[PDB]
Amino acid sequence: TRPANHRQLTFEEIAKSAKITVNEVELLVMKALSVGLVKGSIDEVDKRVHMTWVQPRVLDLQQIKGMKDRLEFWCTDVKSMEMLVEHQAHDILT
Amino acid sequence: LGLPTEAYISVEEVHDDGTPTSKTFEHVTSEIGAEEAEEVGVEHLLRDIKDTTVGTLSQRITNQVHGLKGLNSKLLDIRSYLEKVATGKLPINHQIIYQLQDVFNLLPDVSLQEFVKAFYLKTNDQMVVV
Amino acid sequence: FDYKEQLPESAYMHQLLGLNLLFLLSQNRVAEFHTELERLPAKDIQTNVYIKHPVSLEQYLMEGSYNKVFLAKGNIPAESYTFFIDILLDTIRDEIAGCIEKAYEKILFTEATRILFFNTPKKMTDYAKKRGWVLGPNNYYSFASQQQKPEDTTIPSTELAKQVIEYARQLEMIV
Repeated sequence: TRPANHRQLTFEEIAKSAKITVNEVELLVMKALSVGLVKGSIDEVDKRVHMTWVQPRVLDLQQIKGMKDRLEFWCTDVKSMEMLVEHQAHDILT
Repeated sequence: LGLPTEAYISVEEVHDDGTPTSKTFEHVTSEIGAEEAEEVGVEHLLRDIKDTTVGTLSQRITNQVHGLKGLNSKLLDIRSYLEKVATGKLPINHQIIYQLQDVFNLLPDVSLQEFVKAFYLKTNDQMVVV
Repeated sequence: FDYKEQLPESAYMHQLLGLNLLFLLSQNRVAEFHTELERLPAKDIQTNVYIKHPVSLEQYLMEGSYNKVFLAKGNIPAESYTFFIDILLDTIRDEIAGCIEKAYEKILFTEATRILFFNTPKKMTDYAKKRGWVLGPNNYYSFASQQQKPEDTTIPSTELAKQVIEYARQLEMIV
């Protein structure tokens, strides 16, 4: 459910969500990483667990609609930059 | 754009995750290689539009533009497929679709402070040489 | 100026001249003030009082001597001065407000009272609605939203890409 930009997770949200102590989230994310569903890293001074993903999941109609909207935004950005590049580099293009 | 050949192999399995079975044509990647005699034959056959293999700035820039065009085309095709799936005109695969989700997760997330500093450092390192 | 060599110079012009200079102080047109000062002869810059007063006021304003301006307000020889002196008071208060914006980041009302030469807190509520300075949790006006730290997180990229494109063009032009 993270917005894919602030992928870092704080300790308190994990403790309040899984209703577990703040000393157990560390071992829990360690176990999840060890199994092969997470490829992040663990910090302690700030205790923010860095997050990267290699374990996908099942989608849904609303999720598919939202994610195809995101893909449409991505393709629009790609097209805009391609147009800018061809316009600016018209003479050099050949 | 390219790749006028698509290689397909018949596979037969229970589809693992409990779905009705069918023939299906699993895709296998393809590429265009050449034998030395065929290589000299084709190079002499063109002899009028073959670009310089050294590249130079104009052809590198056109290669970059071609890459942007190809990426836009691929994203457009993927978006059309996703629209077909969402509208119900195509059934949700429920699998491989999450490999496209893996595409979505693999975004580098630029504007990160460390990445920005490293990017500026290398840009200046190239700019001084330029 | 055209007929200086033929017509005399009654004191009145100096008065008006000084007013003119002080006029620019009322309008913050300091550059025009210095040009007009250059127009006048060097002797009259420091000899004539009508020219001396705006020169001294601008010099005090140029070294941050706002207190010197406030105390020298009473050294004017005419009410024609007095009007532009009042306008200069508003202009100098605005200048002090701008300096406060650019220099500091948090400002206290009580010491700002001495800073801006306001004898009534409602005369500062005037700026609190005119300038609309945001009041903090502990009556501390915050200007950290003025300086800020932008452009250090997002790579321009597009502009740099256009610059690199121009480099390639200038390298590949036949000319």
